[PDB]
Amino acid sequence: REIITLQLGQCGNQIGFEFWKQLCAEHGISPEGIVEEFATDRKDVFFYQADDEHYIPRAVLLDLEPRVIHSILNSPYAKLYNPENIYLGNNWASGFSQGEKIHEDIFDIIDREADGSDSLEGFVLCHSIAGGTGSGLGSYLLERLNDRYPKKLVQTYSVFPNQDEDVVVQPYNSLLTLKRLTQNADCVVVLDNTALNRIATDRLHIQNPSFSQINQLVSTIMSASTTTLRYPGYMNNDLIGLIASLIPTPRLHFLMTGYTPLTTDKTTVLDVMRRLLQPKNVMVSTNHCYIAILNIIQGEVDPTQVHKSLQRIRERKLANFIPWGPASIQVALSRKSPYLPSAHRVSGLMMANHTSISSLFERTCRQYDKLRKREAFLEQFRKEDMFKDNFDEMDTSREIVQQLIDEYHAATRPDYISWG
Amino acid sequence: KSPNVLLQNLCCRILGRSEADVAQQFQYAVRVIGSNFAPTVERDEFLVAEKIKKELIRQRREADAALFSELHRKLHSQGVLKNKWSILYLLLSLSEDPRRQPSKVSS
Amino acid sequence: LIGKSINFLHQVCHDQTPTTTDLENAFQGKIDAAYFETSKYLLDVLNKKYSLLDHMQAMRRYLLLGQGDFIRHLMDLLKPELVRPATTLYQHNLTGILETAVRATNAQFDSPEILRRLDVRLLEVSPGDTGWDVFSLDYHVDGPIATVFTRECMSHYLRVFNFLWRAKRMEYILTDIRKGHMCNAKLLRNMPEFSGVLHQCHILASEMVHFIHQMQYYITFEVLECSWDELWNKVQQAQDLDHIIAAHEVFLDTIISRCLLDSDSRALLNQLRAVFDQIIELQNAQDAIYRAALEELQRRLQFEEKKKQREIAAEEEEENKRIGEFKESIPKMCSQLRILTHFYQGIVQQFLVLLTTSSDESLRFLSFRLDFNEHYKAREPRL
Repeated sequence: REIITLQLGQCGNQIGFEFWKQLCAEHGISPEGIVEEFATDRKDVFFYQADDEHYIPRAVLLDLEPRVIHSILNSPYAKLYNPENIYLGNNWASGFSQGEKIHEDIFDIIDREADGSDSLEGFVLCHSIAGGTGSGLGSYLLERLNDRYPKKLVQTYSVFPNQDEDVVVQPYNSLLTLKRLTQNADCVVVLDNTALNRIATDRLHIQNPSFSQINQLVSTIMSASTTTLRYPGYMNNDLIGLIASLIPTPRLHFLMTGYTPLTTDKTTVLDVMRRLLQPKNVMVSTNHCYIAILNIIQGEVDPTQVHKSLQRIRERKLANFIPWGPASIQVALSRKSPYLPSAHRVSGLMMANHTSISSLFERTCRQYDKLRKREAFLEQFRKEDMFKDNFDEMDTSREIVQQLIDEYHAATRPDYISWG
Repeated sequence: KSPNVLLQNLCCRILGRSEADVAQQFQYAVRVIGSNFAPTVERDEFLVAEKIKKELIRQRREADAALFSELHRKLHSQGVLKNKWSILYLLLSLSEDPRRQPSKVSS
Repeated sequence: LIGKSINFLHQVCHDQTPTTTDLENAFQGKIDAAYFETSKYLLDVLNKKYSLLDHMQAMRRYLLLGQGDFIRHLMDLLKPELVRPATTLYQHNLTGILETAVRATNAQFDSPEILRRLDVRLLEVSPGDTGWDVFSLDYHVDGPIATVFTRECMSHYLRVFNFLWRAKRMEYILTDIRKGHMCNAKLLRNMPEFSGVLHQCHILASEMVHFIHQMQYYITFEVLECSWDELWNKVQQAQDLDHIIAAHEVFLDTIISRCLLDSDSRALLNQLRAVFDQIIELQNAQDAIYRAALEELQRRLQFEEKKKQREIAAEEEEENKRIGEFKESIPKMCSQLRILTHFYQGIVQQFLVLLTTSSDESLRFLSFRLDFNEHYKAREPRL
């Protein structure tokens, strides 16, 4: 129905501003919020409807120590948005404590959009794990979110902070954030900073202005993930019906994303399907087996051959698969978006559940362990000491991620009738 | 025989009580059938068959909706019943929809 | 054939505008030229008065549910009256809902003509009828463009509508199941006694959301879109009116042949009804297990308040008995859930190998789409 997005932290506000600029480029609209005279699509998914039909984006402008927000302020896209969502440390505990003391006014802004909106479907978070500004604040707000509304949805977009390795408490901060992320979020879009770094170096010669370029990649990802909702199709025109298929159990809600374009500066489905199924076309990094795989294709394609395509990949047996109850490769087709320059129309997308991400979690689990065992990487912070005198939150997050990795490995087994 | 005793055979068939075990139920049957015994209304047998077919489409018993069409041909064909409208009106009024079950009954 | 054009043109299409062998064959020179003029004009003027093409485009989206947006909002308003009996409802109730959905969605940017023609009806009621048993929209056909919309063709489109309505409904009913499962596994997160039966109910639900969700895409790419392409190809070509209705005879026959209305495979729809009923059984069971869980939570809360009501003990002995009851109620919940699980498995096995016996290549395509893993269909135990 009506979906409100949320953005917090400087990096989260950056990717949100890039996303709304990217949809201003995508749709036939002006940077005033005014529709053009040659413009179709649905604008009730993320556009709060003003009374000039200023399609104001449903995102709440959350920050701490605003620096890039001043750059957001002086922009010709600051007249595209601003429903008055703007707001006045680099650690988890300080952001947590400062978040709890100002929680009432941000919840007032939340209630302002939410009662201001027609209906409600879900809250989609733009987040960076261990971002300093994002961490602590976002975890507290996620606790507030599900406690306030158990009838609503909460999806998160979260990056995995690994820039080839300085903040040395970043394992602990990430543990607290993913602990809240597993038990207090309904669907997780996990992004790998290293894999996107490798592709960004691959397509270009860049290593230093990396944020701007991966912002392009990720905004293509978020636009693609909601394109079937924004555009008149037939399935997954709602968030929840889109989310419900991939998740077999409410701790496995972690989403690997795939995308056939890498250097983006006739065609048919059977090519790009087997192209996409190879994991170097996947921009996220014993035996691992996919739990469920879903594909959506947008471009210049004949839809009548796709069953023969599907027939081939059934004869491929190209992914080994999970030995319990039935999953398939899950195909959808969407319209290519008008009102924008459309070169190389054909682009595919893979939303899939894979077990290999647990190994990435194990990397943080290893790192946290050695730093915890050195007695040398908390550095005696007053917020951390005053909020928690016994330091048991690390223990709670550790047993949670241990139970989760055990759930991963037991789902890998042919028996998941046993406990995880 | 006569319609008064013939209403009493009906009360012996439906009920598990006889004619002197109960005559008060038989007294309700004479309350309704009396002052309605004789035809005074328009009757057409074409429409009531066309409402059993429209009910069997809604039952998704679509093989029997076309099997009634060959059995309704036999109802006109033998023609020992004076009003062929009445018995079809009775079974149509006593209907229900125990939903979809397809599959011809082979007459 | 030309005298079936001009005479039709002058009376029912209402154009009084002008249209003007050893016998040396005078005929052939003039006849073809007259044809090349007249039939093209009969197929130009009639489209720009009451459009034949626009209303058949709207027929795919609004009646055969191709629109997506509008049907979602129309089903977010009309939900209670269809979970209710349709023996106690009538037409004007259903009509009142429609205006709100046409203003709220992007049907407000569409022309007034397609909304004016769009209306609801309720047909003759079954003596045990419910809102999901029969319901249809109408979008009535009128004018001289009902020479392409045959009376039988419209009488079959609502027969299509009911099956499509059922499947589209069950995709929101399963999603309420997933939503309740979520909502009450973030209310129950600290109790150990319910964790097993919870996880088994969720593992039971997720095979179903799957099975039905991938069946829905076969409907997208074969039953609606590939049958709309053949209509567009045979309306683009057409040189006379008789071809435009021949395409209309294909735009139904493809749909009804693949939505199980055909005679050879009615037995398959009779099995497809039971999985929807099993989804209903799953709703019952999940709401009951989370009701027992809400009752334990409220018991814990009244336990929490009795302590401060006593101190400022004598309430532990009452608590151990409630704990004992909740702990002994677990294996019966396990037994009911495992019966439902095996039941669903034993019918999915029969369904998937019945597509590899039935008539026509088309329905065999579905059996590949449902299971790529070979989880079923090769190994009948759940691998």
